[PDB]
Amino acid sequence: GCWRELLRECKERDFNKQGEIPGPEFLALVEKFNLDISRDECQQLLIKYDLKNNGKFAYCSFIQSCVLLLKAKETSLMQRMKIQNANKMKEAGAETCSFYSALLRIQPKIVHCWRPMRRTFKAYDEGGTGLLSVADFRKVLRQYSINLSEEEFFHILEYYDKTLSSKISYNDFLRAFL
Amino acid sequence: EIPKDDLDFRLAALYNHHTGTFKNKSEILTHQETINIRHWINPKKESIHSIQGSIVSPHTAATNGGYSRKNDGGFFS
Amino acid sequence: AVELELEAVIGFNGHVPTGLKCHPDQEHLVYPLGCTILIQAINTQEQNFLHGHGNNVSCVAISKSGLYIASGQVTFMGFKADIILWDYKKRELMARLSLHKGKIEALAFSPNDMYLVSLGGPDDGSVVVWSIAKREAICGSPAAGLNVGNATTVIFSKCRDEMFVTAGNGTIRVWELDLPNRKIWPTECQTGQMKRIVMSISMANDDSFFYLGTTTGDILKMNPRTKLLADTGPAKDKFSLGVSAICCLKMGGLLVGSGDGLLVFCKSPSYKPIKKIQLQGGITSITLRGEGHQFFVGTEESHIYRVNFTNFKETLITTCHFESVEDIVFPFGTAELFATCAKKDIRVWHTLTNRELLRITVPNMTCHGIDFMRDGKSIISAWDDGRIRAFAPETGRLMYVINNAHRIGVTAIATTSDCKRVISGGGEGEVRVWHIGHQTQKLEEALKEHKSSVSCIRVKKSNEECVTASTDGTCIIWDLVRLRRNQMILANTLFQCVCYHPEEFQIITSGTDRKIAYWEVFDGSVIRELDGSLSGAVNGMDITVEGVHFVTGGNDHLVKVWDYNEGEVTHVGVGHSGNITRIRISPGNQYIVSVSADGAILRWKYPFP
Repeated sequence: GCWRELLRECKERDFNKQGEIPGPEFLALVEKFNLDISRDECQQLLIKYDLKNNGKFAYCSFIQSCVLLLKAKETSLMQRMKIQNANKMKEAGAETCSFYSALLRIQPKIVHCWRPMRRTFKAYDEGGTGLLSVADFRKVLRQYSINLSEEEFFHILEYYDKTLSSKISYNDFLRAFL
Repeated sequence: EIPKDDLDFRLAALYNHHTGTFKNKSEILTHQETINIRHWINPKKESIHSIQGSIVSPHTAATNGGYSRKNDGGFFS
Repeated sequence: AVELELEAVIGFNGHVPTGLKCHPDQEHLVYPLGCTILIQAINTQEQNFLHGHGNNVSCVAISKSGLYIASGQVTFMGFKADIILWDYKKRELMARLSLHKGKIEALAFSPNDMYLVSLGGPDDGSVVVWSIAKREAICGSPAAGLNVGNATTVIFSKCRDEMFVTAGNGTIRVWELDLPNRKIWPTECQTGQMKRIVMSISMANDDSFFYLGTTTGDILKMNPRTKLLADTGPAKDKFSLGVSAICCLKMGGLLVGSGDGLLVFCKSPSYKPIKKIQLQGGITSITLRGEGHQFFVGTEESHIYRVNFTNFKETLITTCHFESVEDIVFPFGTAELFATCAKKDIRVWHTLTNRELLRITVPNMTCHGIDFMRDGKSIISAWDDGRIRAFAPETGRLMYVINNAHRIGVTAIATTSDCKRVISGGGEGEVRVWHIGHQTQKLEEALKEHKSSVSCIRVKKSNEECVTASTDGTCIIWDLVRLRRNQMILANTLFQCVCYHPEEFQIITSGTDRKIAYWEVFDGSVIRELDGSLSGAVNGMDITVEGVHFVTGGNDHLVKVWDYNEGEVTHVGVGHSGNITRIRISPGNQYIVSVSADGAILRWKYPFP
């Protein structure tokens, strides 16, 4: 609910891009945005989640678990769902921190325009399958002002195309937004 | 550019009268108006083995003392 | 003696086989240099180049774990070429392994580290097998079959004990290591009739097949299990020069790079150019960044490319020379441009973003020195063919040529402020002043004192005198209203560079005795003798406008800011051990730029003395 605030007031004190920030610089600054706090939560959420054996805490993984789905639990029955054509991806993944950062930067745009975006995914070389080419994927993304750099596209494509097959599922990409 | 109807029909019309089979009036008179690092390379591509000049010495520059010996001595170039 | 920041380094040595690598957590790039190993990230920060080897590097290798980096160096005939292990968490020397004579052609790691293999020696061809757990030598043998020839490279399979050396002249051998017997077992691969010379090597991921990049232009697929030829490469439209960079992918495809710039994505059973792009220079290294979506290209001339795998769009990210560079010359007034010269190339660089704006080429030649004019109308250059050539500052058009300037190549050069007189000195010893007109270029007088090649010539702000230095040990003060000599400067040092002190009352010299010496303009007497390096020599000199800051470039890795009045050093050169031949300072007192005897240029930051 305060994800833009915890990102804007964490990338400024980030010294160099991938470099995370140490413990109290997180614990004291969750009080800056008045997050609900408890020491029992703090101990595990700091020490257990320091996945490089350092004092810095990975912001991207935590807020990735906070806002971006990437793992559905089907949310019980009698609950309407949104993306309907997924599970056509042959278990790919690298999950770098820069992948999560690129996902978070693209996040506010896709949720605004995904009802017309999915249909231009469809009308551009589908037939009924559910797989588009990489170049057509880039062309469809640019037509809705989602512009991806070379590093951003590398980290995007390393998760949705492991076999270098030049085909990318668009529903499974759109599933980790809604 | 056309002060006369004849120049309107001529010149600026793209209708070829030899390869135009059975066009109508509206398509004869269709008009044209309706429609990082820089490198310089020497051309003569010469050799290191085509240099004009002196014959270089087998001995070093500061050591031509025991070999130079212009008949009755004397340092060379 | 504080250490000021090195802003950037521009060099790259693409002359070594498979020199450019990428280490597998996907942010850094490892490519060698003249003496060190450079590490470059996405952001333009140079992360602590690795000092060692005491001489030029020859080959590089890296571990799949990303924890160990290997490198090999060249040494004299009949001496030891030491392999230095490196770590990455704390980038320091880990071990010195010295069991080779001459050079080290190739190194390779096992998939889970431990073992190290070192094929080295074009004269003493042998292979020893190391360990990195304990840093001793296990076993070895002459790893080149008699009556065949030499061997070039090595590579490792996924079994920790099967390595395979590359046919320098027709000896393809797949090896096997026996731990308890302390032996290695050679097995020749039986080829029917094709005797090929192969320089580049590759191995598939699941050890099914390995490929060879041969001289003739074909790619030989081979099976390590049966040790027999599997497939033969393309028969029509063979690759032009010898394939020097071959890499494989997760699928059966392979990235093959030729020696004329042909990076080709190809196939296994019948090799065809599915997608190819043309690059400048012969491709020498191909390494996959993380899994294949982007990768890196090394060329013979120092270019580094980044081309995506989808539809093959390349991006040139780094340019440099490929030989010894000398005589950087700054334009007057502005400081955001500077010019360079080396073998076959004269290039003008942007100094803020460290990029190249233009290059001019006279092939198969080397430029001894360059100079500008007062306003940027031409770049006079002193080539080795006895010619002096002048190019336009952009588009490089040849303005004129002086045909037989000297009996050997022109070594030094100068420029007067009135854009009328050019002073040049040849390898014969002649100092020649030249008249430059609008239509004709003449020779007023050749001045004749020196008995050796002229190192450097510098003139005063009033275009009236000049000092010419030579390697015979004389520096001559000429005049310009008349063309005559005033006084001699005799010393026991082969002079390399001279510099006028502002207010024109003192003259400083240098050479290969490591003694910066002050002299008077008249009477030629000594005043003081300083210390240059205590080990090497002194080669690069410059003094700024204000006259108290003064820069010395030695034969070692050190650039030294010196106080003019005292002898005080502000040591900054923790950089590159290539021989710093010439040096220069910014006109606006912002930067110190130096050159090296390898393809390197270093740019430092200005302190105040």
